[PDB]
Amino acid sequence: TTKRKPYVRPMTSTWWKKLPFYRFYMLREGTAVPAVWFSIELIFGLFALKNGPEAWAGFVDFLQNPVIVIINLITLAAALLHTKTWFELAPKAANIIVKDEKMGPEPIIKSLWAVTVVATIVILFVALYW
Amino acid sequence: MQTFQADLAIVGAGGAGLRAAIAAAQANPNAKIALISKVYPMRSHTVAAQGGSAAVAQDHDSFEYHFHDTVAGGDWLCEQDVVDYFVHHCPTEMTQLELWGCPWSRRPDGSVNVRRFGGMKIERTWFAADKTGFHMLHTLFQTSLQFPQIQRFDEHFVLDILVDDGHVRGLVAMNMMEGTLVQIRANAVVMATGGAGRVYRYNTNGGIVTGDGMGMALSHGVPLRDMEFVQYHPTGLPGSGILMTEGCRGEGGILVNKNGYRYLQDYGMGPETPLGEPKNKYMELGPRDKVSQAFWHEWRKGNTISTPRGDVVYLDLRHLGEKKLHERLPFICELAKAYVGVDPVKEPIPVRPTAHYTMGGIETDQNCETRIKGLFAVGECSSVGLHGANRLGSNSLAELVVFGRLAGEQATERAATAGNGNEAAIEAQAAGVEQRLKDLVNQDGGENWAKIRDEMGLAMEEGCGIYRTPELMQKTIDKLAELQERFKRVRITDTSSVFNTDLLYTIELGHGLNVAECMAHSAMARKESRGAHQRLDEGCTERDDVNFLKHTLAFRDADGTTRLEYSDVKITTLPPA
Amino acid sequence: MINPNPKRSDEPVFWGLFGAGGMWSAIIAPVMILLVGILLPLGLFPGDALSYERVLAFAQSFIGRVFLFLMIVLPLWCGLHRMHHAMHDLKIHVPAGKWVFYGLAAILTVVTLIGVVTI
Amino acid sequence: AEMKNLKIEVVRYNPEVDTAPHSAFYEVPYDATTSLLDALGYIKDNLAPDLSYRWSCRMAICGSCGMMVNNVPKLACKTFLRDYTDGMKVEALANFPIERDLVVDMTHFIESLEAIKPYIIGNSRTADQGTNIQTPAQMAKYHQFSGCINCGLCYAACPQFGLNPEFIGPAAITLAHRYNEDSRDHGKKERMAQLNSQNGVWSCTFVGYCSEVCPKHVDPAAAIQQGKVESSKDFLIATLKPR
Ligand code: SF4
Ligand code: F3S
Ligand code: FES
Repeated sequence: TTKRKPYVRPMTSTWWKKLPFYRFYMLREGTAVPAVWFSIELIFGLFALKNGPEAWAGFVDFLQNPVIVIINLITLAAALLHTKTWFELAPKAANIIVKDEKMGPEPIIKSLWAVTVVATIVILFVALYW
Repeated sequence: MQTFQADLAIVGAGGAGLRAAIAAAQANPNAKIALISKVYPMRSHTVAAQGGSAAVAQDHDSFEYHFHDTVAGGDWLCEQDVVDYFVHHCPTEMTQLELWGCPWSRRPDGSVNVRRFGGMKIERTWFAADKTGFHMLHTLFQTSLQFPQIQRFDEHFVLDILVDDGHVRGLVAMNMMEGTLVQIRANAVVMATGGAGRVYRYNTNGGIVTGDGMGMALSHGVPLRDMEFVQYHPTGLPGSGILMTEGCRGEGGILVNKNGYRYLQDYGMGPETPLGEPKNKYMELGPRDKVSQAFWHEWRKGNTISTPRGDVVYLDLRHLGEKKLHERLPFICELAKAYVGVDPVKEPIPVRPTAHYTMGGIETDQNCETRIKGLFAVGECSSVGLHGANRLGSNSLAELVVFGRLAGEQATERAATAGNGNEAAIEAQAAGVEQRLKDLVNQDGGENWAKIRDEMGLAMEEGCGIYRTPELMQKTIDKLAELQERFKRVRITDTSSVFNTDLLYTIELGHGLNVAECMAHSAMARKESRGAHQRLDEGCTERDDVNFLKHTLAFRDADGTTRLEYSDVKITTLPPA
Repeated sequence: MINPNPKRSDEPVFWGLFGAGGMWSAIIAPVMILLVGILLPLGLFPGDALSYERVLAFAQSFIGRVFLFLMIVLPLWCGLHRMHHAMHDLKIHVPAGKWVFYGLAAILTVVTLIGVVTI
Repeated sequence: AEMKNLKIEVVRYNPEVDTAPHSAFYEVPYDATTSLLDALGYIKDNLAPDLSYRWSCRMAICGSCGMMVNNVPKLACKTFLRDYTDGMKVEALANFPIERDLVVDMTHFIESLEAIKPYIIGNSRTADQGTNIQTPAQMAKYHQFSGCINCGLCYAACPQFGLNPEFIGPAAITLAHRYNEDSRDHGKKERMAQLNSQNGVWSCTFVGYCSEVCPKHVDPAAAIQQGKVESSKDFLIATLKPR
């Protein structure tokens, strides 16, 4: 026989709960739940703004509801988190070389952000000003 | 005893025996090669090398230049025909490594760069960053994978080789994990177990370096030669003895006393140099033992700086300012701040000289064959005689690769002629490998091996180090003699059968306990001084080629003694000068 | 041991989508939450630039038609892919998951593509 | 002076004897230079000859002494008692199966390290010919991915592996990527088939914890993404492939 007894550990569901880096990992990922629900709100929006103005006003009513409004800010928070985190990872799949060294993330992260900054406005000027 | 047949059997898998596998593996495609080692091949010491492998490569260089460098370097104690051959194969063999795709560092044109090392004029050191030995070993270890002809026996500590009627017939080993012994039968064995330095208190050698191979060799009447030249590295972190590479000195390092006076300007190493101009052969890139000697000289002067780590000098680098470093000097930095708390810009890294390489080894002829037909040794565990009395920086990895393929071949070949030995005797000899090991396990007696280990190592360090004196070597023999007796009285706690390192450790301590005895008499007998062995007793303080131009041969005998024999040094175009 | 020949997963599809997904839901989604989620019903928007009348204009007009598709869709794929996995990452056995989610992820791409083509 | 005392908890586990790992407490003398390896030594040396564990180089280069310290993967090699005054629990490197004490069976690791053919494929040239040429530039492409010391710590940080043991793991893909990205290689086909499988790169949710613990700053996770971008380019060409 062998005189060995290779002991194998349990890998629970509480796994992610242990390290504060896994906790945060799971988070970035929950970031999707709200990100979908908002896609559902948008849809309702699309179908109400079609059932005719009577309805689209009741859509907006639902958007007036306090509850819906905590929930919706929280949606914004997710999003903002996703946007932050996501930008720091994409870079890590581009393997570019400048001068004669292999470049880092510091720079793309910067533009991915500029582009957000600009769109954010060029879009808010469109829906709000013109 | 579970047995296995095999065309050839390679003990050890760092540099050399790794390259030996590869070689044999292609000299003959249908061969069944067994690569044994006590650790996965990749953690072999050869990883920790930094400087590089020597290999004649510049256009203004020349094999005569590299040949003559090597002889004088070692002080004529090298066997010239072996050296000749060595020089002429290093460039093929480094290329081939670059062919298997080892990452040598390069020149803007896509060709191979060289570095200054080991005190030669015309540079020839090939290097993969500051991490050369890791790139080599890792590069050989993956390359070998593409050959099923090599079946690795990993984590298998090797106990004894098999011998009969002048010939090798196999080996015995323990599967570490399983706790059992197979016996591998082959008719050639390349011994490439690597280094003997851990038998010292302070040194750079990893844990595995304990003399295994050289031991087994002694027990079969085979001698260890040039066993008393032990080589010491100038810059060792205190305590660990971790290597600080010559590289940093070569990039602008300083070495200074409590007054930070740059002190190697008066041990015949001076004309000082500008911070910027570091110059070959002078002050801080001055001559090897010289620098080490000045430590002792400046130690004996009350001039070294006392730490709990031990006395020290300081090498200064703080005066290079980043960019200089991180391009060419990164690990050293991480090393500093880790192992001693010193960030290479705001304070100075304490370094004392420390024990490093085994110029000595198992006697071999020019093909790596021992006096026992079918048994070869290659690598630092061996004594082909390239190094004579003092290794030259960068020549050592060069060796592995260069003579490990010739060992690879010759082995192969020998293995294709052996004819069969007496299949009865041999079995009965592996038979005794078991009985013997067992008489160790039950030992009742109670010595912590551990004290023996600290005690030997220290003994070694005090009476067989840089500056040597009779009275003291004599101590070291007497110590060892004693340790030796006492080992027969140490009982081994773990009777457990799975990865029981309590035992393996002991077995290895016993071996160095024999290499040791075997370097102290070698030394106390060498009444002269050469390359790395320097006595002060009156009369033997100069190099003597009248009566000291020979290799020392030490032989453990069966009755337990260490006995000497002197064979001559082979000359060809460079007579003692 | 390590199966000589392995089956080429098909994941570089959901992943590929998901890429587009995440990047869009990352430049453009925070701003729109702001509008539709807060600004719109908190009345904090100048004159009548966000009222049935105006919104419908945009919605109804092509580049605002292409627009709401992508703004609905990608964020769907992206997040659905993530909760797929996010399921396993939590050791939860979902019967036929691949079809459920990317299933649902299609149905809803359809519903939307509908709304958008009708008006 | 007079030297401090830390109280270490090391997890012992014997097959021959115990039925499950279990704790144990050792008291170790120490100063500002004392490493985990160092203590591990002091222990076996004078209060527990029976402890066995892996180590060699002593300077965080060889890659044997990895383990867990307070749930974090590390090299005994390079862990100092000074950073653990409020307490220290040492288990066997997670996500691998304990064989004995602080040594764990690492065969999956190797088997994988092997599987992806980590050697130059199809490059004809031979020595007499000279080295190939490769510019400080080309080198750069795969350079960092070559500093892996087969230590196994990334494998003990990636849950995706501890949820799915058939996954070839960070290092493995990295190593592969390195040969893949090396200008002088010609065995990319030879290597993709693994990579493109489910226990290939697509078993990665990009947690990133592996790149976070690498003692030789290799950033395995940058390697795997690149993998993905390449797997994916491969899947497309093969969708235009059936031929
Ligand atoms: S990638 Fe890093 S952490 Fe992983 S095995 Fe290699 S050296 Fe260790
Ligand atoms: S932590 Fe694991 S999930 Fe991928 S990013 Fe590293 S292999
Ligand atoms: S003992 Fe070598 S990695 Fe620490």
